[PDB]
Amino acid sequence: PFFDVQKRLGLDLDRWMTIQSAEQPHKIPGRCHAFEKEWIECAHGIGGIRAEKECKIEFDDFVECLLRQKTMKRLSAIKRQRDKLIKEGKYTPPPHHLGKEDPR
Amino acid sequence: MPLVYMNIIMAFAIALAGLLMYRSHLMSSLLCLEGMMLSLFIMSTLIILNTHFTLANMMPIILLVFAACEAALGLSLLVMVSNTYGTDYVQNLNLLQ
Amino acid sequence: MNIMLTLLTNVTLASLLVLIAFWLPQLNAYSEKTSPYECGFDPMGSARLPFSMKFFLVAITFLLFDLEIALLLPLPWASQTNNLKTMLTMALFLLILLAASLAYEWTQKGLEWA
Amino acid sequence: GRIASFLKNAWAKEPVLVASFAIGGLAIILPSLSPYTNYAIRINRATPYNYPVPLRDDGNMPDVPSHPQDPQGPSLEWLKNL
Amino acid sequence: SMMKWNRERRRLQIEDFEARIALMPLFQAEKDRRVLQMLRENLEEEAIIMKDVPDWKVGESVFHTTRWVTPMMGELYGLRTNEEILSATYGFIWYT
Amino acid sequence: MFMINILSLIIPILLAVAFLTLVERKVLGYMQLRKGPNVVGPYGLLQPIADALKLFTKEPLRPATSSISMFIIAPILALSLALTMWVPLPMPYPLINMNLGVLFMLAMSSLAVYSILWSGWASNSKYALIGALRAVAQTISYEVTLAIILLSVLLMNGSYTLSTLITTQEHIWMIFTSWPLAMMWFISTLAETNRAPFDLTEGESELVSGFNVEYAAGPFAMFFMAEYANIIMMNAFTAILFLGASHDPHTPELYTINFVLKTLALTITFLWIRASYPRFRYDQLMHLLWKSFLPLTLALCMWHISLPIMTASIPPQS
Amino acid sequence: MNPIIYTTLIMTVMSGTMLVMISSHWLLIWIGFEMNLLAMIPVLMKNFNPRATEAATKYFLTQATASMMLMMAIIINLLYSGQWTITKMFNPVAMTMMTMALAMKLGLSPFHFWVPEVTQGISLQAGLLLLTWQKLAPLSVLCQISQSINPNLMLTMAMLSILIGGWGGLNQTQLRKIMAYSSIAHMGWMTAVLPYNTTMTILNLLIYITMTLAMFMLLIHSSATTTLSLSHTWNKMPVITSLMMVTLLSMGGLPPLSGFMPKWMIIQEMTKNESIIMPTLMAMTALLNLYFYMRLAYSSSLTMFPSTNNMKMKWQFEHTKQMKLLPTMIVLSTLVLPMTPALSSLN
Amino acid sequence: IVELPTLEDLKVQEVKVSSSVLKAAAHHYGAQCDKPNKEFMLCRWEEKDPRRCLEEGKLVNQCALDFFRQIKRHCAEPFTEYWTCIDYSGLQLFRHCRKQQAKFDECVLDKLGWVRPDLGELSKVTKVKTDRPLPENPYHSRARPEPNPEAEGDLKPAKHGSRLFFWTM
Amino acid sequence: TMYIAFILSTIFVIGFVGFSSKPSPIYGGLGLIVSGGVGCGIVLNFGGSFLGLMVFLIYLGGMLVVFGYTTAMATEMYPEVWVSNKTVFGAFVSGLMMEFCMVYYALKEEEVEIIFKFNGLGDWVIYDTGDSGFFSEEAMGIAALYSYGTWLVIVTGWSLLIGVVVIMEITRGN
Repeated sequence: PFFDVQKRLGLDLDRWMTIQSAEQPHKIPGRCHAFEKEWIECAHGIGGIRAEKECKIEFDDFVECLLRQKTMKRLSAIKRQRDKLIKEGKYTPPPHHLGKEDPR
Repeated sequence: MPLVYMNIIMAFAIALAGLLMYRSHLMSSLLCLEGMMLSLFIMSTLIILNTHFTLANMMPIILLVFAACEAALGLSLLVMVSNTYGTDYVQNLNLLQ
Repeated sequence: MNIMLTLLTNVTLASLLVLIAFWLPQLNAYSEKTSPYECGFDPMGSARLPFSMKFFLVAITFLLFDLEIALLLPLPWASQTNNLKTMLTMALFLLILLAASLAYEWTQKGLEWA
Repeated sequence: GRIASFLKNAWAKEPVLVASFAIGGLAIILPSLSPYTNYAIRINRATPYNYPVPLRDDGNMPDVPSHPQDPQGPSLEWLKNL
Repeated sequence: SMMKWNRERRRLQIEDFEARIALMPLFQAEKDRRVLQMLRENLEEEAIIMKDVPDWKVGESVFHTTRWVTPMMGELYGLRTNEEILSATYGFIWYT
Repeated sequence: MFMINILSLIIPILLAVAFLTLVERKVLGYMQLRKGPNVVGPYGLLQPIADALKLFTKEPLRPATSSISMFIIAPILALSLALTMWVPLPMPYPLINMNLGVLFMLAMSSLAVYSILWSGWASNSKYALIGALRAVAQTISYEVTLAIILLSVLLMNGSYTLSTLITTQEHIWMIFTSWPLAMMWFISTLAETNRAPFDLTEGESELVSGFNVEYAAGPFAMFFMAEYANIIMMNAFTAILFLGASHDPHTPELYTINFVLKTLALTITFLWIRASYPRFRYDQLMHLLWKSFLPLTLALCMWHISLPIMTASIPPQS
Repeated sequence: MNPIIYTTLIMTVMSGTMLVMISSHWLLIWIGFEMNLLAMIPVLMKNFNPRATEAATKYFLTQATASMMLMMAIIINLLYSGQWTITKMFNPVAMTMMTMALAMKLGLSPFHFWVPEVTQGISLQAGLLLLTWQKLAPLSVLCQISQSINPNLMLTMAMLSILIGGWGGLNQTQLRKIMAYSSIAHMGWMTAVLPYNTTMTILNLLIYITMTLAMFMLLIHSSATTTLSLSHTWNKMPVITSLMMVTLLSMGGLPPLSGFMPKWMIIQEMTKNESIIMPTLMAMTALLNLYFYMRLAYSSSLTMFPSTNNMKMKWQFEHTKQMKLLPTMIVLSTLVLPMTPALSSLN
Repeated sequence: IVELPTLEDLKVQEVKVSSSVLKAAAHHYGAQCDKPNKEFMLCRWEEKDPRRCLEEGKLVNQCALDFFRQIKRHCAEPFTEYWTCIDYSGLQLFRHCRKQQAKFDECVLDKLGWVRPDLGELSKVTKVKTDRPLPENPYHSRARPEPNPEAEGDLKPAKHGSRLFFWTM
Repeated sequence: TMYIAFILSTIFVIGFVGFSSKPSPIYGGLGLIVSGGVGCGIVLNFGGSFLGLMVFLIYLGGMLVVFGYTTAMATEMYPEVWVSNKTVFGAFVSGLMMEFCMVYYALKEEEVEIIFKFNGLGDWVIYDTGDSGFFSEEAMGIAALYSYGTWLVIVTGWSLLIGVVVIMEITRGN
């Protein structure tokens, strides 16, 4: 019985702690504030059920925001690719002594 | 998910299997439970550190509190069971599993 | 790094002192010399059960204060929050309960320590 | 009347505890009285860990200064006088 | 006395906050250009390395989203020397 | 070359605990009218190394009844942490700038006594077990009040970082502000370190050298040594934390020249306590704490929570 | 323990459940159970017996491990969706564990083994309270996570709770253990329909609580325990045995009686879902559940076991300390059948 | 496939003064250089994409360069006398030096002639005019899916009510 | 890189291997000490230093001591070392082979097939820019507990208090 007395009385005593955004001290951003914000703005009158259909893309991008799962599978695929080229390729000289220290 | 998290989760799975293999005097179980508690703590805190989901920086410590709190209770019961025997799980009065 | 390095040098230092402590005098250990001390006369029995309720009856209270001070720690930083009146009650509040808890123990004669 | 009398008693008996209740309660009642408290919170409004992001002009407004230091924003030398 | 000295130190603090707060924006600019720089460079190195792969859209954003992300500081140091990575992440915490 | 800095932190301190022993017998001697060690010196000075050599040379038996692993690992931990607590200590410049190293001082101090628990557990002897147990009682019983009063004196410096604690004492000293907490800190350092009136871990006549008994030569030297590490160290800690000093950055050395005075001035006092009071007994030892120290620590604590708001005197550090 | 403290404990249990029924944030729910536990153990320890102690040991040990698995599964949920609101869970490997943790909290089989034992270890006061008030909170959260439940996993425990709630009920003599198997059996019926339609669950819940209040108030009124001890009561205060008969039949769900209202709404709901076989097996086994209510009725009211002589003096002395709430708890738990439609009040 | 600026187009000669030296005079730097600066950050927090505001991010660099070019020809020896005092402390604390700031701030307030801002001044938010449009949808985002109708009329009594099973009314 | 955080996770897990095996509570107390310091180290690596020092203080500096009291009340003559029984030692080895299989899976560099996928590679990769003013995220993050989160403070206060009451109402009964 999800009594929601805190809502009817408006106490909000619990609600603040919820969600990545929702006002945080010194306005420190969440790491994934944006995808979350979009995804919640997508979510209202649609309510729960249809929401798992239509807002799926937003939640997806939010997922990758959280875990960085796919970008890791990619980046792993590249770094593992590079070993094959390690004898066939010498990569990049600057990493070692380029303008990156001049860069700032 | 990065391998480290998988490792801590596995430490949880061991921290449970140890509780349930469950043997001899039960004080070991309060240990294993507290270990379980610690694994959940660490697994939480790494996350709240991850996404800079700052408010939740408060939770792990609060988690810790109650969890430690119940364990703090647990010893007391052991005392009582220790009080009449010199503890062992092997001795239980109740019937019908 | 920094700290791990000093940890390693300290522990290795101590362990070094241990090894030069044992593998050095180079003399004769033997039985009865190695028997446990008991102010002369032999022990009536190996250490068993120095049971006391008066141990946990307070020691548990230690544990439940230590959890409390764990909540007290955020205070110095919390003091600089933008809205102290929202805070200040709580800053007092827990301490009252801390005291209150103690007070409850104080006079249910649950604090016989020793 | 008589209730004052056993303060002499407790003060004779458990002085430590007496001083404890004394300052312990006084620390709770006192703070509301002090005016400085209103300044005290105010100081922590003044200090900005985060950057003050500029707002776009849109027809006067006009209390927001358009920098340099237009005397339109909050005064802070009141604090300087402290 | 503690009151006097403490307040005064609060004043010099807030002034220090104006100092940093004045420094900030161009650092924002620098970190900006430097990030886009490293991202470009690593992307080119991708164009070289992954080119051998028959099927590999290069530099594709994993997201459907058009919007910029500020890359996780993992891919941004996707090929850098280990020392540079030690400077990258742990470098603060391991610093005294 | 950070390593040679560390080595430069560890050798001088061990030398300091040795000569601390000698000073102990000296002053504690002259309180007794009798002169302390003297004949071997000429001023006794050569003594402690002769002492240590007497120990390490002497055979350190592995007890037949004792489990060996715990029995060896405990001393190691004792010297370990006894030394490790020294690292983040601003003299003036800390070897490490921990953001919150005070709290770390508490961490090390809190793992300290656990070694005592093993020291008496693996020792297997009756005296070992009983003494170790009461030892752990007094210790924890004092760490709670310990950490609370340390908190309350830290609300006003600003933050847990140590170097700032210099900055916050550029004039008046903390002590004039909150001396009663300094008293309780002092005594809590007088018991946590297991010293004079709060004497029980050693037990002495009460329990013939307490937990420490079954340890023979070297490990005994380790517990002894580590004990003095903690004594000088909590003394230094109190010194920086309740007694500020002038500090010109251009001449840091000047400050240290002052600091060792202000801390040594404390350590001697423990010895001058040792010559003065009979020990408490395990009841009263915990009685005065739970009944009497603690409530004041709380009332003072709310008071110190409340000054910065009423005084509008909130310390700077973010 | 003086009443002034006892009442604070019991009120903080009430609070420790109300908190679960209020808060939307998960952490406050786990706090809700957690506070509930600490305040639940001591009340089992009043009077205090060498037996009662290990009773509480059982209860604590299982509730603690349950709460642990629950918090773990919450944390995993957060890891894979970064949320704290109840709502849907977003990772089945986590979701099944939240289902398990709650499965211990209800005492559903095969997690059930602690409940018959624990009941044995405590007085009928603490017993009744354990079998009613403790059944609220975990259900209070299951109703909130009905949306995503993995029905297979739920119906399997939901059935097996009914079989085990049956077979383990035919075997025992002393009543408290039987009340334990009754409740452990009804929970199968509550948690069965939960995936399909929560309002039927809450209806069944209300009937169950009313019922077990009727019984435990009666056992209190007669201080019977072992079946034989119950047998004597027909001569002393015939009415109450003559009323245990009825309330038992309402446990049995013989159709004019109120206790039939649960099953007969449940069968409706599941039947809309097709799923026609499951309620048939379920309803057939509920019979097996009935049978030991009947045998227990035979020990008591329908037939007179021989009285002991010593009873006679006890005839002079009226029972005292009347429990006001009782008569209504009988009547609501029986006669209310032509007031099913009112169930829609629960929407 | 993501759009990126060419490796060159971003390139600009860096400010390369050290951070301590930078800080020694930055307190004036905020006071003088400004319009490009706030234009920049306001431009940044608008659309979040850095590339959009990268050009202003150039303009601020060159502006700061002109600032130091104005510096070096005049105050310098007093200036170096100042930041050398400051760089000596690893806390970079202003309190440690200060007196030199008398030298520096005076030589500037006379020889190049303009005041140091007071401690309570830079923090305040500033009004800033700008010609470029505020972005349509900075998050880009998508459509907001059509909300369920909140349709309503009025409640006529239930057609026979409680229609479940045998109940009539 | 060093993978130092990860190898710390490994020592952590074996800390639970020797701990979850059940060879006298005292040695298990050692197990939680080792796993404790390893724990605070691991969480320290992300820089949530205050928390790692909470556990290194509040937990290990509190708990395992009070367990160093329970064993005084329990003990029994001849407590068993890990080597002192075939099921205990068998259990410890049983943990070691499994966790070692996990490390071998780390050598495989493939995503873990167990339970659910573990993405692999080094820990550093997930980090993002930690940019901030003169304050750590953690500091104000927990400081928020008082001003900005009074409710939790209420229920924790109430809970711990009545927990003390419960300890009373258990021990006094004897």
